[PDB]
Amino acid sequence: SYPAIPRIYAETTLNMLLKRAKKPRVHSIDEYLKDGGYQALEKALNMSPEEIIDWVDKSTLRGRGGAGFPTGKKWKFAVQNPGPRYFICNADESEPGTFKDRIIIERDPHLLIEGIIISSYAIGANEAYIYIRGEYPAGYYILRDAIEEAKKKGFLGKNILGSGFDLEIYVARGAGAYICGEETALIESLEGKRGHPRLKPPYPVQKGLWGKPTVVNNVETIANVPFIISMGWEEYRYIGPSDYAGPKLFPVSGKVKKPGVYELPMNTTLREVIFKYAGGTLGNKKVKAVFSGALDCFSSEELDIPMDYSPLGFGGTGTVIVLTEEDDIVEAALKIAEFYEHETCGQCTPCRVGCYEQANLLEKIYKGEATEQDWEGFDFVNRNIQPTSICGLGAVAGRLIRQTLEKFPEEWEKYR
Amino acid sequence: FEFPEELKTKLQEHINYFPKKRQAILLCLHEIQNYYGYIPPESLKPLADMLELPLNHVEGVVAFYDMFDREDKAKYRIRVCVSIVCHLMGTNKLLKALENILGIKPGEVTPDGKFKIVPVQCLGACSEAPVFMVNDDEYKFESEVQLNEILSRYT
Ligand SMILES: Cc1cc2nc3c(=O)[nH]c(=O)nc-3n(C[C@H](O)[C@H](O)[C@H](O)COP(=O)(O)O)c2cc1C
Ligand code: SF4
Ligand code: FES
Ligand SMILES: [Cl-]
Repeated sequence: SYPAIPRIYAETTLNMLLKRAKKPRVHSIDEYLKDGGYQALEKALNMSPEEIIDWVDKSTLRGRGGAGFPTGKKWKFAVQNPGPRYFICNADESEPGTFKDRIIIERDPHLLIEGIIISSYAIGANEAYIYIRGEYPAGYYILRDAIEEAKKKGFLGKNILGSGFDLEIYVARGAGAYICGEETALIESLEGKRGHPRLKPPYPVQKGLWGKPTVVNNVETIANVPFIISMGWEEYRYIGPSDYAGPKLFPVSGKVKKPGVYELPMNTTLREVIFKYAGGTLGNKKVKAVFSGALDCFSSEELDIPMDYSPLGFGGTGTVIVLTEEDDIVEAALKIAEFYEHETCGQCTPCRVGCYEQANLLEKIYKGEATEQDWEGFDFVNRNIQPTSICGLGAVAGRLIRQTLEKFPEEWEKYR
Repeated sequence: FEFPEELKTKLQEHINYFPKKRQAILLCLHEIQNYYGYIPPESLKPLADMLELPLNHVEGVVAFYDMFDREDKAKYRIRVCVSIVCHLMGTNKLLKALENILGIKPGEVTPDGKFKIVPVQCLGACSEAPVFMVNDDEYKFESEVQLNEILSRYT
């Protein structure tokens, strides 16, 4: 028995990452094995770790954690440095609108576990971690139970499948900070310290956990590894057809008729995600904006963009927060502002004060209590959160809000 | 201060779980809050010595992580998401209903110390907005009726 989980709707056109995760229940190792699970692990253990990195590199799999870094290339970087090496699965997923990772964790943990084992073997890591956010307690317990199932079947522990390879997966819990999703802050949290990002360079692939070469990969990125090895790198790049390979999970939320997680190829357009898959909008109202999590804002004139990592593509984590006619852009920008105010770790001054002033000035703007100075200050603050920032939060904390000021000036003008 | 056998055993399990003792801090602090309904300030010293860390290191951790509450004691923590999707889908309706049922606002604890409304950022269940947690349990808010029914499972 596990704690209560919300019944997140999940749908797929590819039947890969959501082959079992499309059903809202914990799939045991027996159900995973019945579907041909752990066959990729068996195949991978008969290959050299180098061959596996090459297949992952050749597959063209890119990180699913926002940054879109080629996974194969990242692994190649870590193996160029002596061991011991560490593999970390990033299950921190705390960006607003993002809920794609938990449905893999809670429904098909063995898909993730196998991916972790193959990836750890590929980089020579004998010690792996799953850093799961504290607000996913059920996911935590599900993963612990699934790790015990894997050991009992010989997929984890000592001399895995008679290959001689030893692996331990430790499940760590976060405790309420979005910043712990940032790969260096995550490592600090794992070392038992406050989730304060460290200045880069050094990079985790050379100096990570205990200053050792560490590979941090997102849950969804890891879930793609069993498919790459099972199908082969070739089959994997052919699925789309798009220049950005593999299945992709799209957490769709907001004023859509059917919010949920949609497994679609990245050639799918933003309009298709909303109208063809999510079932359009409530009352068939016009989509005014789409927030790519708390990162970007797309207007109704940008609906025909692809959901890939191309320069004109959707990008990010494929997070779709739909805003209709009835939704106030300033009120929305305030919720984004409030999110960065609450999540800045406070290490960098322009980020610490910038995120705070952006939210506080936006609240005054929204409440009709802002002076001409509060307006002029809001513009200044929004443009000056980035300076001296040592992590990605500071660089993007004003990005979405700047996009609304640029794409929806009529809406802001009402308040001015 | 003395930790009970039941909690000490669980704390020790966490400490021996990871390769290094200090890595178990968050899991130990989650377990302390689960037992007491808060992080008692007196419990920070025996925990510090259990991980082989300075007391100020542990204090810094409790203060940094949002889920750990060093001030208020509550048997059940109602974490109500105040982020964009839940706000757009009905955070204030859920907050109104909780106020009508419990007679408390966010950051307040019921006089009997049973429930505490905790405003939190995105719970990662945005398709099910408005979202709320009652300790480890997570639900979608539908109405005051549906809420009163859910909240009656907690005694
Ligand atoms: C503030 C911040 C929060 C982040 N949160 C997450 C997160 O919750 N999950 C995630 O996997 N990546 C997150 N990232 C990105 C990680 O730093 C990192 O790029 C990623 O885990 C690498 O895995 P990938 O190559 O598989 O995408 C975050 C980055 C920043 C700047
Ligand atoms: S940019 Fe912001 S979140 Fe990142 S380390 Fe600096 S203060 Fe912390
Ligand atoms: S916005 Fe509330 S659960 Fe994500
Ligand atoms: Cl389906």
